[PDB]
Amino acid sequence: LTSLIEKSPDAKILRAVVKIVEEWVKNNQTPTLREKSILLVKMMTYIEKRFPEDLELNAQFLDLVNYVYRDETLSGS
Amino acid sequence: VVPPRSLFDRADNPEWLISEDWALLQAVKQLLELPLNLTIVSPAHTPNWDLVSDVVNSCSRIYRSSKQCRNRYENVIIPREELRTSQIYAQDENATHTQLYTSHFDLMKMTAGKRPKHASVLAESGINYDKPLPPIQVASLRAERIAKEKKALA
Repeated sequence: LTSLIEKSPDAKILRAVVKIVEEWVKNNQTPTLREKSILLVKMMTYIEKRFPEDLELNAQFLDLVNYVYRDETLSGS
Repeated sequence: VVPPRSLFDRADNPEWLISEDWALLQAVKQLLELPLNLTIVSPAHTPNWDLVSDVVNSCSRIYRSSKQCRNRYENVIIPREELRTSQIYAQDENATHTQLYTSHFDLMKMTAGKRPKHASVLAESGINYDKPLPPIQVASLRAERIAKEKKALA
């Protein structure tokens, strides 16, 4: 997933990865906080830099970040 | 003053003179308001070594880069403060910097201390140098020459 976020050129793949990560975050059946953090940091670094023009992908990622900051469990983490 | 909580809070080729080290330490302490170990007190007040380099270079004997200032602070002043730089500055009594300027003045003083045939061409032209023509006659000659040139052209 990290290599898809970093190197994969297809924006549909990035949208699918962001959907997978959003479903994981909004839910042992889910990844640990460290894996979510790694994926979110990679997305934060590469999605905006590699796809500035994709407004829908950036909107989806920013909606996920917004949910994370609104969430009480992850607040202060 | 306590800063409000945010959503992101986790709940050298020339030798350095004592005046340069003192300026470096005082810049870091007074301006950045950082502690000895540069631990961040307020998230917005991140260390700015460009400002410190500007402060040091106001009295330095040579241009000190921001990287050089950071390296000097971390590698000398932190271990020295952990005689202190203030004590060395007070004991020097500006002697070293005065002797530096004396040496520069001596080098500048050393540098400061280390610091006929003319008638032939007239006769070829036809000019009697010893019998000046008044400007009226020379103007008349010019007019005659111009008239002859115009006649030749026509």
